[PDB]
Amino acid sequence: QDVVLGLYYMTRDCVNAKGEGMVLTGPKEAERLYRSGLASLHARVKVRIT
Amino acid sequence: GVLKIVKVYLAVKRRIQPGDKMAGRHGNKGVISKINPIEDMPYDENGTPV
Amino acid sequence: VTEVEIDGVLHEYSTKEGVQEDILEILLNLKGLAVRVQGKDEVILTLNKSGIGPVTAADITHDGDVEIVKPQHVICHLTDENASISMRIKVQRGRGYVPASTRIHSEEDERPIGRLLVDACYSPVERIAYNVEAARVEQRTDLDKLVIEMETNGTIDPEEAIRRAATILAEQLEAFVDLR
Amino acid sequence: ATILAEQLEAFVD
Amino acid sequence: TEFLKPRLVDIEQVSSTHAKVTLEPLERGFGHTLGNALRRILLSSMPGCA
Amino acid sequence: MKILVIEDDALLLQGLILAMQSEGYVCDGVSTAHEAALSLASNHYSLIVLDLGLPDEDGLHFLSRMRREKMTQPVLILTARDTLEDRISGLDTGADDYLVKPFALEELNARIRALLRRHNNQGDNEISVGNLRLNVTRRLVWLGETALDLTPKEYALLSRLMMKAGSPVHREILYNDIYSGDNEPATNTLEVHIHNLREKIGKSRIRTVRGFGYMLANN
Amino acid sequence: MKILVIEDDALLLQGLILAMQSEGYVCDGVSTAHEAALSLASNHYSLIVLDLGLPDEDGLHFLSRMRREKMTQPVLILTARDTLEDRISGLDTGADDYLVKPFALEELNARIRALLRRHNNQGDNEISVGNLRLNVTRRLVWLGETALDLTPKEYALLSRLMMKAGSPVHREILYNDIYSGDNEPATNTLEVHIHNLREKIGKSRIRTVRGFGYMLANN
Amino acid sequence: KPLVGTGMERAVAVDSGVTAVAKRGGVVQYVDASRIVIKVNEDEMYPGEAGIDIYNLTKYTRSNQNTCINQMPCVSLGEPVERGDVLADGPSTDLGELALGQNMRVAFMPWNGYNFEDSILVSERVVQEDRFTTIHIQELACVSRDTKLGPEEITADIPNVGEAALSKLDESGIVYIGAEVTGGDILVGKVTPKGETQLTPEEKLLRAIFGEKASDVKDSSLRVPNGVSGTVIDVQVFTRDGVEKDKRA
Amino acid sequence: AREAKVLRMRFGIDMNTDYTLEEVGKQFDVTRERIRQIEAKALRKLRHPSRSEVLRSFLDD
Repeated sequence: QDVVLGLYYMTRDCVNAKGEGMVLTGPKEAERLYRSGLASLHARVKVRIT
Repeated sequence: GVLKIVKVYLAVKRRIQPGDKMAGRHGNKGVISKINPIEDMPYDENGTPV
Repeated sequence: VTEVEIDGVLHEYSTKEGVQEDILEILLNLKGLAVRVQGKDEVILTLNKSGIGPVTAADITHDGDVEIVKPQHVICHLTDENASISMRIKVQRGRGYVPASTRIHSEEDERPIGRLLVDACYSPVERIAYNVEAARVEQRTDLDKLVIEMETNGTIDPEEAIRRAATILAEQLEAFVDLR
Repeated sequence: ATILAEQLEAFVD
Repeated sequence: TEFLKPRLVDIEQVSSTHAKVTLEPLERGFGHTLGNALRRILLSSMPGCA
Repeated sequence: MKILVIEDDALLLQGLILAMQSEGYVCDGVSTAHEAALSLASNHYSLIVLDLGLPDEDGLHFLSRMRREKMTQPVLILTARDTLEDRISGLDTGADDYLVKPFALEELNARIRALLRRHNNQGDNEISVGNLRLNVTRRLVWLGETALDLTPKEYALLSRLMMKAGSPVHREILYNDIYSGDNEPATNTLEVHIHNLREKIGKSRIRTVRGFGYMLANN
Repeated sequence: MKILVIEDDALLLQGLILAMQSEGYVCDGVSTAHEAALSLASNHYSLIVLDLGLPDEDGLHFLSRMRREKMTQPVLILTARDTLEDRISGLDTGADDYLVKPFALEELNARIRALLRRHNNQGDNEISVGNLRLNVTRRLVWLGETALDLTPKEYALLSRLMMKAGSPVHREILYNDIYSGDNEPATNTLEVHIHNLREKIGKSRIRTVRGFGYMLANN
Repeated sequence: KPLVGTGMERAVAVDSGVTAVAKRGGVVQYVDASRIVIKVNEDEMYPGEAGIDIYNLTKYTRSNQNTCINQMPCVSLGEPVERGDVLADGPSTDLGELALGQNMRVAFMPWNGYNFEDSILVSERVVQEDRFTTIHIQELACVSRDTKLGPEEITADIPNVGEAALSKLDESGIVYIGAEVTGGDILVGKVTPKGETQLTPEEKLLRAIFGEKASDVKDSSLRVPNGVSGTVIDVQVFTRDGVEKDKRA
Repeated sequence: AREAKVLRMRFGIDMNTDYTLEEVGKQFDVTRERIRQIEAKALRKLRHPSRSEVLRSFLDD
């Protein structure tokens, strides 16, 4: 119940938020951007994934 | 068959710990899970914790 | 304050004649005693008062190097003209919160029946907040400034508190600087 | 660690 | 009053550039202080050429 | 505690008097063995201090005299004599502890405490019911004047009965106390032993609570 | 009078043991204070030469534990700690006499003699029971006015009986008192020793109390 | 007090009789931790009597549930009082209003899984301030009974126990008042007569080697139940009418 | 061997019954108190601390 609300809050999205449409080189700098406070947890973005 | 009786009266002083059930007036029970250090509580803008 | 000892009182669940509070309320009034011990590491104060009126912390017979920063902190109340309270308050120095049970479990020494055991909340800092405003420098406009608002019992000087905190942090970071 | 140490050195005394 | 100086126990080099550093024991509530202060500095202030 | 101070020097006399009085000991500081003997014959003393370099006769003579009338009290011999042969001489003469001049005060007060605690704390327990006394530590029974003579088994019974003065002792307790750890013959061994004891302490002193053993009457 | 000397250094131990055995006391030696406590538990000792340089825990706690365990035996300290405060501390802990190294053997023996006398012989140097007169310090026994040739063992037995005048002493107490812990025989010896003591003194003095040892008669 | 109540707390507190309500008006004459002497007004005073009401507050006393029924004066010396005014709080009242618990800063938010499924995450400033600390008085009883082997005795001398445990018992074998005891400590020394204990040949050899025959008296002393600490605050001794009272009685 | 055997038969450690002094005296064919002496010797040396330390501890349980 708490874990599912955490997953739902993190894997969601918004119209226009911090870091709207930048490209990231993978998941690791997605985490770096979120922690740095440069991009919001849920903001639409292009990321390369393998 | 009883010659004399001695009654001794201890007085324990019990403190909060993980497991002690607490509740409120609105039917919301709860079993205390962690005695969280003061510096880790979420704190307000004037540094007063919760 | 770590231990208290009142005359003719065996345990804290009792009372005294002429005293408006129970010995438990006296111990709770003593926990919040804000003293500053200059030189030593453990001192023993003495309080003696008789007569109608409030027994405040200004009535502790002061050692030379013991300062009570709030001398209006009402210890107790005496309601009888023949009443008298005499008590020997042990003040220690330490950090953190050490409950009495932890001590008595760590102490195998048998104290006399009559030495009441107060819980110890050593740490002087009560509340602390901070704001990161923007500083003014001739060219660097991206510099900040940190304003730390401390609220204390009056026993630690703010500058010395920050010096101790910076010292603790630097001592701890030595493991990472000189790594393995 | 060397960065934080240096900032705190300025105010450790 | 020298507090608790820890002992670096594990240097798990998983790769040539990825590591796990385990460091115990610290005074209660210092794991977060040190970990977060480091994490912040490493993320947002280390110098490099890019 | 009562102190007999014997020394020649006036200043030293004053010093010791002051010291022990401040420690809370009644002091009688004099110089001559004649006065000392008079005081001993008048007042009961606990500890007695003596110097061998005494003006009249000699310290050892006074000591030996005290030995003769059996003055078995601690004699802290405070002297100037230093020869080890002299020290042995003093000790076997009857001296208990030896402090040469000069000494430190606390040393002397410590020795004093030790000696006093030694000669005291020597009590003997006594269970006296009516006219029957039992010096338990001494295994010595006294019916009035004549010290009663009892067999091993009979003494044990009397012991238990007097310890529980007036309390009916269940016959099982005695029956086990007699045969401590051994089996018991199926005969009325306890009864006949009680018979013999009754005759010694005066017939009809131990009662017989039918079923529930025996009881030594307090009166 | 068996003396327990618990001193660590082996050479010193053997020297002290031979000293006592020459004096007349049989004595056993122990090094580890744990073994000291066990030996003191099983047997009955009379004097303790306590050494503070123990390899297990310093003697002073051993003193405190035994004194809480109600050890009335005198303790003579043989140690090197000459600090005045420490000497006093030992005395107050329960050290009856305090001997500082470098000591003298004859001095040690004299101190012990004094201690033994004050505790058991109630301070007196002469036991007077009828025509028997015993100088314990001089090791001399006088039947009437003549002197007697007494073997070590018989002397020990007679000493013990006379000190506890009138009161019967346990068989085991005697057996320990004449027989060092190490050399314990397999057959009837205490009885033969008492027989020869009674032959050299007269059958009247030493009365026999079956089960509980022997008794010197005062009346 | 509850910061938000329904106004019904005053009634539930005054009508339970857990507090001390004034019988008649007047001006407080003497307040103490254990009695309030109030001097009645002139008109409220019946003609023949002195006009002094004495309330003897009941200090720390066990409840049915092993909690603490304690009363605390809530007045001050020499201050007026009217009929019905609360003079002494009860176990769980505060100036006359019921107060079953305490109010504190709650924030509604999840915390790293420490509030999952009704769990509560409580700060440590709440434990330091001893604000949910409760006193639990407890009763322990030791009865001395007449057995077929003889009366049982309450005495200090207990076999197979050193002076360590007996340090807290007084001479008659009953703990001092004020003695801080912990689980396992002896509270009264009771020993029963014991009979022939059929031991095994090996115990026979053991007791015949070290020469140590066990006493004929077994110990049944009352001791603090395990896991419990506390402070002996009261000892009561009851004796028949016809049995000599021991020293502490 | 002899001490152990007589000691066992006397108290009964791991033995059928607890043969009394008379019985065990019969067993070794000695009609005297040699057995009593022997038992005294044995009991004596099992109090010697160096010989019995572990055993002494159970007593004061």
